[PDB]
Amino acid sequence: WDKLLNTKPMKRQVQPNPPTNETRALNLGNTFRSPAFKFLGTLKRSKDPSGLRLGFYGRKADDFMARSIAMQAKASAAGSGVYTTQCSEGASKGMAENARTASLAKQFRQAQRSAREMSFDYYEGRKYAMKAVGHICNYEEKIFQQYNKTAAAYVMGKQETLLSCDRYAQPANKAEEYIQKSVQMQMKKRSIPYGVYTTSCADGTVKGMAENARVAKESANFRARQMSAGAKAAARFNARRVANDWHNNGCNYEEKLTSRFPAAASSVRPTTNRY
Amino acid sequence: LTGYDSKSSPNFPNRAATRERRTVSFNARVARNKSQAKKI
Amino acid sequence: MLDAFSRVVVNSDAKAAYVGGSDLQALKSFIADGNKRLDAVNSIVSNASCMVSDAVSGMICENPGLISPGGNCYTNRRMAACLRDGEIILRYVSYALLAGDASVLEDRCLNGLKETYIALGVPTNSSIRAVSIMKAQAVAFITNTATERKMSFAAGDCTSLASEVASYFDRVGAAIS
Amino acid sequence: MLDAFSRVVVNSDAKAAYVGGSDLQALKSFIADGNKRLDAVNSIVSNASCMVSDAVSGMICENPGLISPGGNCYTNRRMAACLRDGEIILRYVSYALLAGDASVLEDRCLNGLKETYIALGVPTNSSIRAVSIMKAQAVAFITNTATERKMSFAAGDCTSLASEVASYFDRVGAAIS
Amino acid sequence: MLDAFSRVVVNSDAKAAYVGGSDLQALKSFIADGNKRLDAVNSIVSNASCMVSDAVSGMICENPGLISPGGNCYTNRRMAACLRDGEIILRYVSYALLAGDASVLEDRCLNGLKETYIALGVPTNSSIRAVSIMKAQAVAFITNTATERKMSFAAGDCTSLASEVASYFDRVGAAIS
Amino acid sequence: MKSVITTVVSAADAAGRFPSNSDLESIQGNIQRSAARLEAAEKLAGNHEAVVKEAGDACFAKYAYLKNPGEAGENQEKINKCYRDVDHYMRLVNYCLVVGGTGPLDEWGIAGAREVYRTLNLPTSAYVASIAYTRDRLCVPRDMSAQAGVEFSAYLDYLINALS
Amino acid sequence: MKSVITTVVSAADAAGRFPSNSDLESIQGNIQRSAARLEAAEKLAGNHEAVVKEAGDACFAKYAYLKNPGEAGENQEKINKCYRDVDHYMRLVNYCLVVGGTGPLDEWGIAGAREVYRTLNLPTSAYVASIAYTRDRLCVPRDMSAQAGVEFSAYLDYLINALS
Amino acid sequence: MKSVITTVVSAADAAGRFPSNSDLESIQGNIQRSAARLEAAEKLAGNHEAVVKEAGDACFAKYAYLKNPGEAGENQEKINKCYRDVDHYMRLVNYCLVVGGTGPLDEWGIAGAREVYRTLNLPTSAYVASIAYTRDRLCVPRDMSAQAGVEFSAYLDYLINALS
Ligand SMILES: *C(=C)C1=C(C)[C@@H](Cc2[nH]c(/C=C3N=C(/C=C4\NC(=O)[C@H](C)[C@H]4CC)C(C)=C\3CCC(=O)O)c(CCC(=O)O)c2C)NC1=O
Ligand SMILES: *CCC1=C(C)C(=O)N[C@H]1Cc1[nH]c(/C=C2\N=C(C[C@H]3NC(=O)C(CC)=C3C)C(C)=C2CCC(=O)O)c(CCC(=O)O)c1C
Ligand SMILES: *[C@@H](C)[C@H]1/C(=C/C2=NC(=C\c3[nH]c(C[C@H]4NC(=O)C(C=C)=C4C)c(C)c3CCC(=O)O)/C(CCC(=O)O)=C2C)NC(=O)[C@@H]1C
Ligand SMILES: *[C@@H](C)[C@H]1/C(=C/C2=NC(=C\c3[nH]c(C[C@H]4NC(=O)C(C=C)=C4C)c(C)c3CCC(=O)O)/C(CCC(=O)O)=C2C)NC(=O)[C@@H]1C
Ligand SMILES: *[C@@H](C)[C@H]1/C(=C/C2=NC(=C\c3[nH]c(C[C@H]4NC(=O)C(C=C)=C4C)c(C)c3CCC(=O)O)/C(CCC(=O)O)=C2C)NC(=O)[C@@H]1C
Ligand SMILES: *[C@H](C)C1=C(C)C(=O)N[C@H]1Cc1[nH]c(/C=C2\N=C(C[C@H]3NC(=O)C(CC)=C3C)C(C)=C2CCC(=O)O)c(CCC(=O)O)c1C
Ligand SMILES: *[C@H](C)[C@H]1/C(=C/C2=NC(=C\c3[nH]c(C[C@H]4NC(=O)C(C=C)=C4C)c(C)c3CCC(=O)O)/C(CCC(=O)O)=C2C)NC(=O)[C@@H]1C
Ligand SMILES: *[C@H](C)[C@H]1/C(=C/C2=NC(=C\c3[nH]c(C[C@H]4NC(=O)C(C=C)=C4C)c(C)c3CCC(=O)O)/C(CCC(=O)O)=C2C)NC(=O)[C@@H]1C
Ligand SMILES: *[C@H](C)[C@H]1/C(=C/C2=NC(=C\c3[nH]c(C[C@H]4NC(=O)C(C=C)=C4C)c(C)c3CCC(=O)O)/C(CCC(=O)O)=C2C)NC(=O)[C@@H]1C
Ligand SMILES: *[C@H](C)[C@H]1/C(=C/C2=NC(=C\c3[nH]c(C[C@H]4NC(=O)C(C=C)=C4C)c(C)c3CCC(=O)O)/C(CCC(=O)O)=C2C)NC(=O)[C@@H]1C
Ligand SMILES: *[C@H](C)[C@H]1/C(=C/C2=NC(=C\c3[nH]c(C[C@H]4NC(=O)C(C=C)=C4C)c(C)c3CCC(=O)O)/C(CCC(=O)O)=C2C)NC(=O)[C@@H]1C
Ligand SMILES: *[C@H](C)[C@H]1/C(=C\C2=NC(=C/c3[nH]c(C[C@H]4NC(=O)C(C=C)=C4C)c(C)c3CCC(=O)O)/C(CCC(=O)O)=C2C)NC(=O)[C@@H]1C
Ligand SMILES: *[C@H](C)[C@H]1/C(=C\C2=NC(=C/c3[nH]c(C[C@H]4NC(=O)C(C=C)=C4C)c(C)c3CCC(=O)O)/C(CCC(=O)O)=C2C)NC(=O)[C@@H]1C
Ligand SMILES: *[C@H](C)[C@H]1/C(=C\C2=NC(=C/c3[nH]c(C[C@H]4NC(=O)C(C=C)=C4C)c(C)c3CCC(=O)O)/C(CCC(=O)O)=C2C)NC(=O)[C@@H]1C
Repeated sequence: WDKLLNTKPMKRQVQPNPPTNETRALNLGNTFRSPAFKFLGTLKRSKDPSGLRLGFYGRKADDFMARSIAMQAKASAAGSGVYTTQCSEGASKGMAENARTASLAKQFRQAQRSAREMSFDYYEGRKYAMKAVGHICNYEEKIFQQYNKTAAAYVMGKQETLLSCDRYAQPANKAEEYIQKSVQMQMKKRSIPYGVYTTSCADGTVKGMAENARVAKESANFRARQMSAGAKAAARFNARRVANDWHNNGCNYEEKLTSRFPAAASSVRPTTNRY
Repeated sequence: LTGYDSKSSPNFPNRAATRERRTVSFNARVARNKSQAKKI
Repeated sequence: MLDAFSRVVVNSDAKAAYVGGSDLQALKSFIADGNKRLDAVNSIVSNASCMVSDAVSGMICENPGLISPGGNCYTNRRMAACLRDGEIILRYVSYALLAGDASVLEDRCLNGLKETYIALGVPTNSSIRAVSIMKAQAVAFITNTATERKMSFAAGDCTSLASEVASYFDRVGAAIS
Repeated sequence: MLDAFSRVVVNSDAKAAYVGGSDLQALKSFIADGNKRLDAVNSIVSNASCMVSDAVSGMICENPGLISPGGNCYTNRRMAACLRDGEIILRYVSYALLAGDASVLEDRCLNGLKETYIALGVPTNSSIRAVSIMKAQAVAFITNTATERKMSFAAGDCTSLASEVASYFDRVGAAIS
Repeated sequence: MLDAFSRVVVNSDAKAAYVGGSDLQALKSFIADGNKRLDAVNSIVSNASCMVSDAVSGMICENPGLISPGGNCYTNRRMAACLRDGEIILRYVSYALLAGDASVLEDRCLNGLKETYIALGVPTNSSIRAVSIMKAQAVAFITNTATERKMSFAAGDCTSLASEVASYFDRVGAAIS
Repeated sequence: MKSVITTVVSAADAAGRFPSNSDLESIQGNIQRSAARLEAAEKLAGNHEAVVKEAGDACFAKYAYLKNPGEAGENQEKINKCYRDVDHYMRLVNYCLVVGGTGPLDEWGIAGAREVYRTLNLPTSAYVASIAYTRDRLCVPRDMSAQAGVEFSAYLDYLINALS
Repeated sequence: MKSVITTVVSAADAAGRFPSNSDLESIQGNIQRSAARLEAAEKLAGNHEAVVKEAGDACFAKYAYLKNPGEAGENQEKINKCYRDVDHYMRLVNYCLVVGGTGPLDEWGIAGAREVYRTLNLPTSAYVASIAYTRDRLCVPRDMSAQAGVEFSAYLDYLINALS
Repeated sequence: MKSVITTVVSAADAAGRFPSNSDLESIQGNIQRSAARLEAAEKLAGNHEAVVKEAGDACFAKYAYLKNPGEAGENQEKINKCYRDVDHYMRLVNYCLVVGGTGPLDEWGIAGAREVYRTLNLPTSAYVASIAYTRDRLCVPRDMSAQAGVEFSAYLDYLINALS
């Protein structure tokens, strides 16, 4: 009721059973984006590029070294000066101009990817480029995490000049090819996640390249078991060199599945390229 | 807020309609407050 | 006046032609933002009693020659003038953002006030300075990047309407030079 | 990728310097706080599935604009993809709190992280709100000022590590704003 | 990817609206012309070699600019890319006229199409010329007013689908321009 | 999306191929039973406020443990969000009677449902059993037509099947 | 498996590289705190029949709805299997105090736990909360040494974290 | 870089995984033998001008052919660059006693050493044997502690091993 000039702020009272009154407070609720100033000649609004957008100069830089990464890795395939038989890009009949239109469709369909799969493939390829190189550098990933075509041409380029790809390691018995077939079914299930078939296993546009894509692989399926006896023997040791170390870490069951079945662990294709 | 509202005070330039009017009250109705807006 | 729809009429009237298939990607473009165009026009007229009070007080506390004795905001008549005299400019851009064009902003207020502020005394230093304090605060409300009050809206980009709106604000802001 | 035993050398290689005992007392303080950093980072990953679930519930508690249909974050795949991105940043700051150095924070997510989100249409004001909750619960777990959860420790000052996690989420938060 | 039976959801799902009979008469008129849609689109795939015959031929009828060597489209592999490109638009508009909705076009070919044509040196005025010949023969083929080719039909009104195909091809022509 | 349009115009693109008469045949089955499919849609549009309330405490009768603090139903603020949660399942099943397949279910409300709920300590066993209450809750010659319930009931036990 | 042997002898093989002194350093931290790690193992070996029974009806106090027919605990034959189920979790956490990391947990008892339980209509919310009962159920200078509980308690809240 | 931080925080990111107690264990071995590792660093910081000169003409005693024109040591300007070359090897080995592993060696001074030297007609056999002079040039209870030489000597024969 009546005030005094005394100082009792401190002090309490003790009669604080105080579970009888509960109190709170707030404050918050204020995001901020950095916006530009001065009307004469300017006003900028945020835009969706759905891409790398790390410079026009950086974008035209990015396809040049990954062309040089592929031409580095075309020069390990042709280390000795052979266009080696694991790379096949056709059929019996010529049709690599028809498989140009297969690959330029893949040059086009990967360009007309939507904004989820354009952006998901930027970040999964960055950690896969960490998986692609064995060593840990100050250099290699310091290209491969800013630039993504370089990361994409490394997970394609370095892995194709080993022999842990699809259709190149030959299974021994009926037992190996069947679980080789079954792990491909989940790679169908990855690229076909639901009732819609994806745009990216489309492998063709015209009637001529429809059945050309079927007879292209059947000549390349033969050229696995055709080419050698020691490079395909080196494939079954190479098939554990992609699966054990950067695909199934921690699972011993999935580790001895590679060392008991290398050709089944060779079309497991966990590089999610939507194929 | 200042009053109930904030409306245009009538001592501004272009405070009229000025559409199909006479000659003596066109240039009186256009150029309302040019008595000091140019003379200075 | 002309809105954002009446902009594409008169120059296509000037080409003696029809509203063809060329401007269909602009008269579908203003159809899409009209949820968030109408959401942005509400954001300035909500806070406008705090906005013009902040605009005069920030102008006065850094330029104390407006509280000079015998000055432009010295008396209570001349202080209550400028609380209205910079608020009508805030009111006129609130119609101009809703129309999607600043065609109303010239023929209603910008025809005259460059040679009218000096015609009764109001100088060129602080009236340009009174707009820019409203300008960096008008971009904060539409982007929800204020410091003290966070408006609960949906998720989306607002730089496209910020490079719009600034135009109206600043156009009147200059004008006075 | 790089840590506090390597941040001390990389400037000295720009001047080709032999490292001596003029800078190792910073690292002698770092090797002093070996178990003290280790008694911090176990308490982060003890309850960080609760920390992801506390953050994006409380971010929805302040803003129901996401859960509204037509919003950014409202359906079930979308929340699972939201709970994906809500974990992955907590996974990354624990690496830098293990490192004593946020180089591993920068290159692995923050290169272009900010505007992949508006390449997806993800609201960046909601991102800094959710990681501010993840800022606030993280210091309560590397101290013993949680609500119920009091882990076993030995007593002493841990505010130097609490300032080190304070220099971490805002480096993300400035790299997403 | 998307049809007219799922164009009518993403408005109602965005406002969380359960679809009732206020809008199911639009699909009742769309399941009215069910066989009528099939009777239209059986007549375009019947002579679908003949429409890619008449289009590029009528394109080189009007323009002898491309056939000059040193021009864009004079040679047969480049004309093979042409007669790839000419049927693929014809292959895709059959899907949209099947679906009753243009979204199956709108991501699979219109995504990034015109700037690849100026990345290759394709003149786009010849493209809107050639799709206009494709538009002009398709409306004769869904009807019974060709020169020689007359299929058996049940007669009646077919002009609502004729407005649909005429609103389909120019949307492709709005993409390449 | 997921319909017969997502089958045949996508497989002809996946073959790089024309819309041949395999693709033209598959949509004819839409036409003869869209009248069978689309008097079921206005039932749960007419009962969009009727059967959300009868399914919540039918679930909360057989799941009555939730009302303690520290669980998924500790206050009415959870239950105010809980009738939102069954209705958001109920919105999508209405839309799958329109698109034919389970189009709005899988890409919006099904995929990654098994990464969310018990992480938010929400019981998934109550989620299927609230739906399995409504699965048998039908009467085919009395509520709707006999040609309408077999699209409805096959989507509701699918919701238990898709959570499996 | 999962240990520091699974890190450095596998990464040197993943680099195609010698066991250099980065790999030789990583196992030294085993040696100085295996004595810290391996008086915790004989506690839950000494209490391998003691704390299985005290965790089941501490879970079944806060999950007492199970005893109806048609659910996960409809008879004692379920409860005879249920003390097997917590002990089979409890076997593996004992082994992770021996191998260092969570070696026997992930490849045997963690991966694909979210494909099993509510498909068998077993509640996952009771599974983490039976474990979260035992997570705080410790007393570090009294039951074991102070250097023994921080390996134990960090594995038990991991079991809630790995189900997330 | 190359340390135990480059093992376990990178492998947990390569697994997409938490810093579990496999990762928290691996750095404990830094702590108990950093005192073993970091009185070796100020030895070759204290002898950073002492043992560069004693290794050059110990190498040039057993490689004395270089002083003719047309070779790698044709003038003193080569030898003024040659004491720079052994010291630039000697800088990095000092830094690997600090980071634990061979961090500054491989990404800066080891990788692609076999693309440089005999292309610049520099003999690689003198490069390992100048280092192998300094490899056995130690005395473990007299120069440093007994816990300090086994990090030093294992890095110097590694320099012959990494050139192999
Ligand atoms: C919605 C209306 C709403 C919430 C949901 C809830 C979320 C929330 N929590 C905090 C602050 C903290 N949250 C913490 C998390 C936990 N505490 C625990 O003991 C368990 C392990 C865990 C929950 C799963 C912690 C430690 C804090 C710090 C303070 C505290 O001890 O409580 C906030 C505020 C964040 C901030 O401070 O900015 C929010 C929104 N609260 C709600 O209001
Ligand atoms: C794995 C081996 C390899 C190397 C090296 C390489 O550069 N490409 C592969 C295989 C390969 N394919 C060819 C030959 C041709 N390829 C085409 C189609 C090209 N046109 C295109 O539009 C594209 C997509 C970018 C391609 C590849 C054509 C027309 C030929 C001509 C050969 C012929 O039958 O006349 C070659 C051989 C030539 C070459 O150096 O590329 C190789 C090695
Ligand atoms: C990081 C510096 C590691 C390291 C890695 C190694 N990389 C090796 C070969 C190699 N490196 C690259 C990336 C780089 N080289 C290029 O030519 C280009 C771009 C044009 C880049 C970005 C590639 C592509 C290759 C393979 C082909 C090649 O040799 O150029 C390498 C040799 C063995 C191997 O091939 O793996 C190593 C050891 N080296 C280090 O020490 C740090 C730790
Ligand atoms: C081992 C217990 C791991 C682990 C395994 C999981 N893998 C999952 C899916 C998956 N795993 C692989 C690799 C492996 N599985 C195989 O069947 C074969 C070859 C015969 C191998 C090498 C693949 C290729 C796939 C995708 C489809 C498939 O199952 O085959 C999985 C399910 C969740 C997921 O999709 O990742 C688990 C749980 N996960 C672990 O936590 C431990 C370490
Ligand atoms: C305008 C575009 C056409 C035209 C369209 C009409 N079609 C009519 C009836 C009709 N068409 C079919 C065949 C259709 N059903 C199929 O299952 C398949 C392929 C597997 C196809 C091509 C049938 C079976 C019917 C009769 C069923 C019905 O729609 O009622 C029709 C008249 C409807 C009627 O007679 O009641 C029209 C106008 N007809 C034309 O003359 C132009 C060229
Ligand atoms: C996308 C990942 C695919 C799945 C799943 C699949 O099964 N095939 C991929 C694309 C695809 N292709 C068809 C139809 C054809 N595909 C052809 C190429 C394939 N044929 C082959 O012999 C081989 C190598 C083994 C391949 C890849 C051809 C030829 C056809 C048929 C053209 C024709 O004669 O009609 C389909 C649709 C399958 C169906 O019958 O519905 C899909 C999805
Ligand atoms: C501040 C962030 C913390 C806190 C830190 C302290 N920890 C102290 C002692 C300590 N902690 C551990 C265990 C640690 N080492 C490991 O190898 C592992 C797991 C693999 C862990 C968790 C040990 C062994 C020690 C004793 C050795 C030592 O650090 O001296 C401590 C006391 C320091 C001292 O007594 O000298 C502090 C302050 N403690 C807190 O209260 C907050 C929450
Ligand atoms: C010829 C009468 C046309 C014309 C055609 C051209 N298209 C050219 C390249 C091209 N176009 C596309 C888009 C379209 N074709 C497809 O194959 C697909 C699907 C994958 C689509 C959407 C693509 C993808 C490409 C590149 C691969 C290809 O050739 O198919 C092109 C350039 C060839 C040249 O170098 O001469 C031409 C001429 N352009 C015209 O002016 C008329 C209208
Ligand atoms: C009440 C009868 C239920 C129950 C409901 C709760 N759900 C909660 C959150 C939640 N629910 C879903 C699934 C549902 N919501 C959707 O928005 C959509 C799709 C459009 C679906 C299928 C999601 C995805 C979420 C998280 C985001 C959100 O809040 O919407 C919830 C709140 C949990 C909490 O905040 O702690 C409740 C109470 N819970 C039950 O146990 C009974 C069975
Ligand atoms: C009782 C306190 C629990 C409860 C337990 C049940 N678990 C049942 C089956 C089951 N449990 C597991 C996980 C567990 N068992 C193992 O063998 C291992 C690893 C070695 C672990 C982690 C599995 C894998 C299975 C299926 C195979 C099996 O039966 O062992 C179960 C029987 C269910 C039934 O037959 O219907 C019960 C009752 N259930 C509860 O709700 C409380 C929380
Ligand atoms: C003298 C005892 C040696 C010898 C030394 C020479 N090295 C020459 C060039 C050279 N050396 C290296 C390796 C070294 N230098 C570095 O900067 C670093 C890393 C920081 C290392 C490990 C490099 C990379 C180069 C080329 C670039 C450069 O000049 O630094 C050199 C000059 C050769 C010339 O210019 O013709 C000499 C004389 N040579 C010998 O044969 C004895 C054994
Ligand atoms: C068929 C189930 C049995 C018979 C009679 C019953 N009729 C009942 C009707 C009823 N159903 C509902 C919910 C209903 N509304 C919906 O929108 C949907 C799903 C899309 C459902 C299931 C309501 C609110 C009623 C009461 C009002 C009415 O009659 O419409 C019913 C359930 C119990 C009840 O509430 O009456 C039974 C039983 N007759 C038979 O021969 C069948 C055994
Ligand atoms: C520390 C928790 C508080 C204090 C005293 C208590 N001691 C208790 C002991 C107790 N604990 C168990 C289960 C125990 N055995 C195990 O193997 C494991 C896990 C590996 C555990 C947790 C049992 C059966 C007892 C009773 C017999 C005994 O004392 O050993 C306890 C729990 C309640 C009880 O049963 O007695 C408390 C409380 N003292 C303090 O200062 C701490 C607050
Ligand atoms: C141990 C090698 C034998 C014994 C005696 C010796 N002591 C010698 C000492 C010596 N060492 C150096 C170089 C030294 N300084 C460094 O920084 C490093 C490497 C990091 C080294 C090896 C120098 C300049 C000396 C002389 C001055 C001193 O004593 O410190 C040595 C080498 C010959 C010499 O110069 O004296 C021998 C031999 N005693 C034993 O029992 C061991 C057999």
